[PDB]
Amino acid sequence: PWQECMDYAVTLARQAGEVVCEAIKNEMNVMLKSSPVDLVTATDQKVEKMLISSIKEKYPSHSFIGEESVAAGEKSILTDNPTWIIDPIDGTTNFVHRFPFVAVSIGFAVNKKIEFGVVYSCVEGKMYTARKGKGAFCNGQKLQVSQQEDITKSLLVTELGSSRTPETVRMVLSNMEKLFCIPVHGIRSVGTAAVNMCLVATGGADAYYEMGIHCWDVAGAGIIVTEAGGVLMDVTGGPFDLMSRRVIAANNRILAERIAKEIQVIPLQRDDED
Amino acid sequence: DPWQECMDYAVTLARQAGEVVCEAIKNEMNVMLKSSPVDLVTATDQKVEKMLISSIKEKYPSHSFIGEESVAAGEKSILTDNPTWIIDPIDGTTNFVHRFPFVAVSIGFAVNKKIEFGVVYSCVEGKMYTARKGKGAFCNGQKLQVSQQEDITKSLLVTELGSSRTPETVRMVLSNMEKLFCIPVHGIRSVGTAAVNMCLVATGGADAYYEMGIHCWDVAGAGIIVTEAGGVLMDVTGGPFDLMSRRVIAANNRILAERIAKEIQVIPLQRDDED
Ligand SMILES: [Mn+2]
Ligand SMILES: [Mn+2]
Ligand SMILES: [Mn+2]
Ligand SMILES: [Mn+2]
Ligand SMILES: [Mn+2]
Ligand SMILES: [Mn+2]
Repeated sequence: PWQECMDYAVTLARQAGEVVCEAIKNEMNVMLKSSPVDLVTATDQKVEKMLISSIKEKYPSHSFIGEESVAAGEKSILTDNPTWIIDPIDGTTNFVHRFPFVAVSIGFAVNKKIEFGVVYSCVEGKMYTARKGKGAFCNGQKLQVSQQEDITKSLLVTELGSSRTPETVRMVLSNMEKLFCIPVHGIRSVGTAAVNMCLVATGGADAYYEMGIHCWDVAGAGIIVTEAGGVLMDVTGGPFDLMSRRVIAANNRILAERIAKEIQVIPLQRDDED
Repeated sequence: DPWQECMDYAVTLARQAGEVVCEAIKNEMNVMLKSSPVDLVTATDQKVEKMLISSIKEKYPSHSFIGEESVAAGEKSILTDNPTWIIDPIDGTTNFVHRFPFVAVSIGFAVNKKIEFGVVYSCVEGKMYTARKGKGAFCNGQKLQVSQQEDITKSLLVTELGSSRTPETVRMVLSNMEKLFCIPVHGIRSVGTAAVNMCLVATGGADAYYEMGIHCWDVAGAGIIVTEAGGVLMDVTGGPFDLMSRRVIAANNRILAERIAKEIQVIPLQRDDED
């Protein structure tokens, strides 16, 4: 199948993780992108170029969407062509702080649909993988989402986002308040969308939601959630859309829809538009 | 030290408790309620505490105890000058119930109302955090050191949302988070346990922790781990840390700690030494 590509992606993710693990122990030269909290290092850029060059060598006809390449001006247009969607370091803020949740994420799409995903949580050495119809795994353990259908007994994960616009922050915190006071059992944040979603795939959390993420944040981990038996959808309640900047990844449609009901949507530029 | 024997024993008990927790987290559970539908307890919380207290009692029968589930059973949380074991059998019960992979056993040891050593065992991770006053802080044998960051706008904070769901209180918690977030700081994280949050500050992986609503047993173990890693403990008023006050800032340094105190509005709470 696409098994050969996927096996290759796993090896590449592991080599990239090694690079990240070595770098996290050394001095940080922190650079800014769009804001004082939108960070990047040479390691983000070096890993992405290593991944893309390696994939290009083995699969010259394939396409790429990568976070830092987009920063370099490349487009985030998803065609039917086999496409590697890469976040070279998901959790750069974690990375520069040595907060031990840092992931390399690779999603592989054919006909605009994800066929496999790989998320390597580098510091804890957890390799999360899933291939469509083949199940989801972490380090040899098959994953299953939780069974919880009662929102008042749920544990959620989310992130506060990269915006510091007071209006936007107020909405993010207001959405959190509404969910919190349903009540739910709690809300957690480990600082990486990919790893948050993998935690839902393991059943250790019941659902994740976030507005403001990008296709590369969720392309790897989405299929890991669904192959664990979970569901993806938009915070609008509509179908999940890789390019829409919005995601609920949950154990089931009952929690997912209950969460969507509470979330006030924020306007966001799609990844596939100017 | 004469307390060194106590500490060695504490490390032994913590690992033992940790093994019990790690086994139970894979199994089905009876989840019970304490003060509210979101304030949870399991048979494991209670069993681990009973085991820890009885073990310590047999070996040091003149010592005092402050334990979370014992207080729930009616025992007094008053700290005297007597050697006192301050115990959270499972810090992270909601995590435990969900198999969210951050769960800690915490033991703090006070003499003359001052913590002499702390032990925090992060069960799922297999990370034993320890510190004896004057002797430094360690994680699995490796010496810990807090971060150097003095610029709040380049800091990473940890905190928790708390057990209250009272709208007014939640609004204050979130308002405090908003003020810090918009300074700005680089980010805020929550792994679901005060003890582990503080141990992350000890390692330098986070720059500071703050919370109002914790109890002495949440922070008794990890507090000295932070300070022996080079950090500071402080009240949210910027004043001296008060173990029984329900409030804490645990930071890499006083510059960040005072900056955080500046933004925080205090939430009214019953002290651990009040009825
Ligand atoms: Mn980035
Ligand atoms: Mn990234
Ligand atoms: Mn990312
Ligand atoms: Mn409790
Ligand atoms: Mn507890
Ligand atoms: Mn606790």
